[PDB]
Amino acid sequence: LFQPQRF
Amino acid sequence: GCTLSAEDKAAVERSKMIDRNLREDGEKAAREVKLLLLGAGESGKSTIVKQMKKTTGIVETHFTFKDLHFKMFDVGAQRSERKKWIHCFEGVTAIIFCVALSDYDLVLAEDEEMNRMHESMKLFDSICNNKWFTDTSIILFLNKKDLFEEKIKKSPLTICYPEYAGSNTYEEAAAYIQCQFEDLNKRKDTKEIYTHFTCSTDTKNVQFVFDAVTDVIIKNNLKDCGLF
Amino acid sequence: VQLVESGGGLVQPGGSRKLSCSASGFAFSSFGMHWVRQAPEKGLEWVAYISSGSGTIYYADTVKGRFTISRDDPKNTLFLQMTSLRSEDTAMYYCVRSIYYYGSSPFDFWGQGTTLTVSSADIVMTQATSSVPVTPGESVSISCRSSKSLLHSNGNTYLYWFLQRPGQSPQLLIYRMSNLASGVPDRFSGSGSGTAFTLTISRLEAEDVGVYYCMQHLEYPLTFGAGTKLEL
Amino acid sequence: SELDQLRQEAEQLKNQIRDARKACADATLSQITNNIDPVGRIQMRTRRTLRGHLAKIYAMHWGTDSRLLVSASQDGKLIIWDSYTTNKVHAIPLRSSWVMTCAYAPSGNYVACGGLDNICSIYNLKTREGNVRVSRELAGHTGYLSCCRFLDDNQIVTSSGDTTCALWDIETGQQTTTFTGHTGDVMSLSLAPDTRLFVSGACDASAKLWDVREGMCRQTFTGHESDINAICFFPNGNAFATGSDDATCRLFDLRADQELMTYSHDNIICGITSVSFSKSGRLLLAGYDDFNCNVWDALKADRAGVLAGHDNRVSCLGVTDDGMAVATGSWDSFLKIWNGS
Amino acid sequence: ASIAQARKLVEQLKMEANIDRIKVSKAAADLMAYCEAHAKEDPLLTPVPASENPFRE
Amino acid sequence: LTFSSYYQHTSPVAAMFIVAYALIFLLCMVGNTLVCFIVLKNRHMHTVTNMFILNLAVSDLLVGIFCMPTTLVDNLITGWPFDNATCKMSGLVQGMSVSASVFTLVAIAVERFRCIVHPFREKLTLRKALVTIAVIWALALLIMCPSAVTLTVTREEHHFMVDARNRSYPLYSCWEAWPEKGMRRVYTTVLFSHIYLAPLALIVVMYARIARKLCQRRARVVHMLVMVALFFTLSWLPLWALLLLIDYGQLSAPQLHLVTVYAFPFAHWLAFFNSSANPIIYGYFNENFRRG
Repeated sequence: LFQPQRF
Repeated sequence: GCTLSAEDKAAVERSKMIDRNLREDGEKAAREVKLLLLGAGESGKSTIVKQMKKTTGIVETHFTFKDLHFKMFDVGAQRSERKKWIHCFEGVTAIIFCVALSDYDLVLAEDEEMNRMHESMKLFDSICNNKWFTDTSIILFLNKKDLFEEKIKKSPLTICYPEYAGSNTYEEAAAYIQCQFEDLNKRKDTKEIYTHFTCSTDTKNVQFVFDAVTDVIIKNNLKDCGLF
Repeated sequence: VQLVESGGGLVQPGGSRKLSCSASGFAFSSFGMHWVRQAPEKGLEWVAYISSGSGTIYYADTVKGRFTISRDDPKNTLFLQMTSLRSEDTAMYYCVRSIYYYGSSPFDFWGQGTTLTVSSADIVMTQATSSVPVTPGESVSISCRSSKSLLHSNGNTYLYWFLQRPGQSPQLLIYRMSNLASGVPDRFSGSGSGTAFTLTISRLEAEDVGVYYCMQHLEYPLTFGAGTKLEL
Repeated sequence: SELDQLRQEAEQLKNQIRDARKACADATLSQITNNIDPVGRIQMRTRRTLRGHLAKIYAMHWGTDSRLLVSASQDGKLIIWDSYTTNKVHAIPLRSSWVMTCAYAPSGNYVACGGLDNICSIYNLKTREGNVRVSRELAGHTGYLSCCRFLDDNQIVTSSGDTTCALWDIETGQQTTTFTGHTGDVMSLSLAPDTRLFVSGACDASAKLWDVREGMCRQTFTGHESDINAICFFPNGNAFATGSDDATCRLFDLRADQELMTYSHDNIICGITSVSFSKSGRLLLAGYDDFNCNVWDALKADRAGVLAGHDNRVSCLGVTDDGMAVATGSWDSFLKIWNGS
Repeated sequence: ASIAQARKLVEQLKMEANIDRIKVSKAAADLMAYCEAHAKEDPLLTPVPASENPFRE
Repeated sequence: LTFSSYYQHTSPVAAMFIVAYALIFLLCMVGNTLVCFIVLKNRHMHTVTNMFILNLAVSDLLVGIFCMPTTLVDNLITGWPFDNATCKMSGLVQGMSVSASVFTLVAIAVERFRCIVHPFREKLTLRKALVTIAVIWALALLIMCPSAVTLTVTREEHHFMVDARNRSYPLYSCWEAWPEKGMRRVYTTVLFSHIYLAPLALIVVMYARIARKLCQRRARVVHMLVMVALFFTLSWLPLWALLLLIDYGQLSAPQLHLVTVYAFPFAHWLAFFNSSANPIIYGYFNENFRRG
């Protein structure tokens, strides 16, 4: 899983 | 290219120097308080001018008070149409209105039931509700309080204020007439009236003006830039 | 209006001196102040220039670096320091006032000057005649020439006509080749279009004899002419 | 009884004047110029923006050379602009910062000023010292000066708030002539091209044409319902246009001795502050209180252009002598010089 | 007093009355003639080409 | 393939996502378009009080329509469906809008401080000020430029999303802005500096000075200034606290998934509340926009 998107 | 000769370049330099001088003079003028003095002729305006400090026109009195230069303009010597020049004072910091509390009984030379102080409140209403003074606070100077106190013992206040329903003591009479004077303001949201009774020492009634002008300049500073 | 100067004298070569001008009777701080020199029995030569407020400072090519111009506006004084004086610097130094705006008359007033004794470019102005004999009551014409057209794109010609009477400081006769300086008789008139310019003196009499100088004001390396001497 | 019969005589003469005017009135100007072609939409564009004033611009006058102009803006400053290059050739400090009028001498050597101080001040431009200085501070009016204009280097005519006008000799500093007859204070004044007769508008809603030399009111004109704020002469000199607070401009004729035309619109509700004619006399420009100016046809009364470049009341208006540019001054402390294309 | 103002005003009104007036049609014709004759010399009315425009940008 | 689908959870994530983000979006648009209406109808305040408000409004436009829907798209299933082209520009514009909004708030605070505490000092808010707003966006471009180009998506080879839509394709999301070990922490630290310590310190010191030189009704300015400072601090605390914690010390638990699916959209909601609260704080309470 990859949902770290900032800003 | 530059397409400018020596004389044109020097003229441009002269114009730039003139611009600098104008900017400095304008800054100095902005670091100053402007007041407009009004009221009836027999309202002690000369006395209050003396306390603060050849042609029958506008007279300018300048005085300093704790690093606040004051320029006060008395236009009471102008007998022409007021509505044709009052806009020239649209940008004044505050308006000082002087009303004599001892003229509630006295009547003008053209005595046609129009009391002197009735004309005074008509003038105050006209000044307060003027389109050019929507955002100009008014300092209401109530003069001759001691002589009004002396006069109120004999002459009742009901002659020119029939709707009075209070005692004939000076304190209650002054409070009631103060509220009546402030009643004529129809723009309470924008402007506010600072009412002060003239006293013996000039310190108190110049300090009142200083406090009022400080408060109003703070208010315009906080309202011009978008804050508040 | 009055311009007086001080600081001249004898100088050993390689020395230094500070000529000073003490303006009076006018608004000095609003005037751009020049410096002119005149070698003995020779023509004029612009030396330096400082603008009002000390904005732009200009120097002649032959004196650039050695000469430092400055002004004390509060005391209405103008100083010209010189360094490493050479034998070519022996000249009468005049101080000239000049304002610049639309319709102004720059170089209107010249000081009396002080005597100093030491033990490429553009617009070369040539006046072919040098000595003209004259008679009172007659009309005379003086001609001068320029290396490039003096008619700027704004419609103004920048040619000036000065007169130096014998033993007297120069005075402004005509500015911008056509306009008459205030305080002079109306018999003077100027002409010319781009290169050749004429001063027309009608009904000449005494007190008008002496040398006549032409000047340019387009490129700031201002160049005078040899000057024509009207002699009786 | 004597006052009653004098009033009867007065109203009889007024009725006789009205009858004479309606007798000489046969055809309207709009009818007479109905068949002429109308000018297209005037497309003035701002060419120069003179900045530097820090308060409401109250007066502006073009120089005779049509390059130099003088402006007063109630900040203690009298600024002379070179309009071609947008330069300031002079900045004259003012003793009284309540100026309401300005004038540029036709010879170009003197500049007039005046305001609520009841005093007309003359300033010398061409001086040996190089700085503008006061030459003659005229006094004697008992009302604010609303308009001052130059006849020559030694004579002016000043209109003041004491319901009178005065012709002053500069050298002596005395009112060499006084014109009286207006009930209300006068607010504007303009001279004929030959500087022989001059008209003056007042708050009396009447415009009186006076003679400079004889010294009495030659004619009087009515028709406005409010105070007259501005007046201007036709270039011919046989007619003049007045702008008033009733949101209307009116063109009066001298020889006809009556009103000629009325320039008004329903969309226009604010009064007029300044008026000015074009060089040919066909375009009449008027500054309004809605922060823009209107360009009417002097012959057709049809609006021909709008000058919307100001965000405050337009208080000044002047057209150069050669009819090249148009200067507009407003309370936003900015001058705008407009031209066509 | 008021009587002096009264006689002065009636004298002025009589001086107004003794003035001759031309026909309004003639006055309008003169105005039209001047306006048409001074055309093409009015840069405000007829725009001047940019070559002779001194205020061009 | 990695299987998986939009069902991060059945009821809660979908419910809160749709409802709450719809609310913040609608509030943002109504407030921002109302501010735009007032500023376009404005005729007496063409000064800073209009141009800086327009800049804040357009920054609101970007920090809305250019960040909220892409965040929804990224958080729906696993990441960006259409990628390898959009990721770079979308990420840089989101960073652009966030930094631009923060620096616009800082600049308007500086302008108020100068023009109030020093009223007769540099009154000019002229085309020089206009250049200042034209150049704050250039500064944002410069600060986010070093991490802009090197924002490659790489490839999640194990993530070939095929669950129910029959969408055989390589699914991937923007991997990292820096591959040289701790340089990711370095650029995160420089962003932390430029967004949350220099602006924070400047705002708090100038706001305290304004409060001191003001009254020790006229206390409303001090109260609202303190309130807006506290709100700006507390709304942007969750995001960068979360980034700091996730960068320094791994949780090492199923929480490492749970907090990412739950709090990160909640934190984004708190942060995006700035986009809707700035119009109500700045455009309504000034009482000069409310006049018309």
